[PDB]
Amino acid sequence: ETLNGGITDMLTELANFEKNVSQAIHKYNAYRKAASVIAKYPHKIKSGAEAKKLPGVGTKIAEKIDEFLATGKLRKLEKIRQDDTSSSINFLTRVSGIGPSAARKFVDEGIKTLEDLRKNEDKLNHHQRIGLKYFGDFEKRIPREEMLQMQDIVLNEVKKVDSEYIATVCGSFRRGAESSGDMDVLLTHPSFTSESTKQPKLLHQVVEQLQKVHFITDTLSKGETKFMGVCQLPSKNDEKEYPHRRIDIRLIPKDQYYCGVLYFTGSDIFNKNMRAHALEKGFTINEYTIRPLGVTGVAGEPLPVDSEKDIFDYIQWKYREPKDRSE
DNA sequence: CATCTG
DNA sequence: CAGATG
Ligand code: NA
Ligand code: NA
Ligand SMILES: [Zn+2]
Ligand SMILES: [Zn+2]
Repeated sequence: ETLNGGITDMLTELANFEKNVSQAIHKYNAYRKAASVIAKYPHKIKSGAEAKKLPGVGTKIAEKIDEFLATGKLRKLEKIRQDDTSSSINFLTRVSGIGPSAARKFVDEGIKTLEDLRKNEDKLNHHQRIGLKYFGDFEKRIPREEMLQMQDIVLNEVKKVDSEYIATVCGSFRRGAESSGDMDVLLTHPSFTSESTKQPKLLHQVVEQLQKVHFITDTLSKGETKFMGVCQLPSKNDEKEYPHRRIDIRLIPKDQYYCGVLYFTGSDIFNKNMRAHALEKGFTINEYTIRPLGVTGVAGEPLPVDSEKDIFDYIQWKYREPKDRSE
């Protein structure tokens, strides 16, 4: 946690490069365990020979750790840090719609910058284009003050669209955070569940309003359940317009919300812990449900949930306000 | 994972 | 349909 940091950090460096730059999924994958293993490893790694001892770690890496130990830097890492071609990728990747795959391409096409983009605005895809258009805003964090404004508006129309809707903004925003990356809203309806066949409108329904009323400006992907879009708080008294922030609406079966709602809220770590103990009280929980573990090694069967309160209760645990849901 | 692209 | 992205 600070005892074999830089080493973990460079391994990570190496890992990401290989993956995104070249296609070293394996090497990449390697970098990763390695960085994962030294991560837990309780001692002061005073050598590669000592590293290697480790599992996942072998011959190549130790070369590296040693150099980093011996001297304060990695030549190959240093040599990587400069290469424009590497840098372009990691940079283009910065776009909403630009994965390393597309990154790699454009670069080999000369497109290496933001301007390049605009120029060759044709070679971008839709998503790809919006990400460009909102390149900056998209990189802008969302301060709670804005979040509640938004949250408010969302909730009022989901209400109008139909009174039976159960929307819920999760995330850290829910975890009580001061700034959130995007608005990730949970959606269900009574009339939507596990077995209940389809009902796309359940989603498209709302997607309109929000648009209808200018809340949503652009769609990034719109389907029956998931909607990946862009929204905007109506710039008040003209002199200040907000940014375009990312939003995501997902329609879920009423029969498996609070499991999801719970789930999505985080933090990962809270999850893990609740998930381990869950395992203790004789259960398992997942992104959709909670069920009874048969001794046979394992077993199914969905437990019914009317609230986060149902779930907690189950594994017999202190209901934790979402504020105190960090770790 | 669900969506879009080609 | 694989393959990409998020
Ligand atoms: Na990207
Ligand atoms: Na393949
Ligand atoms: Zn030690
Ligand atoms: Zn999100």
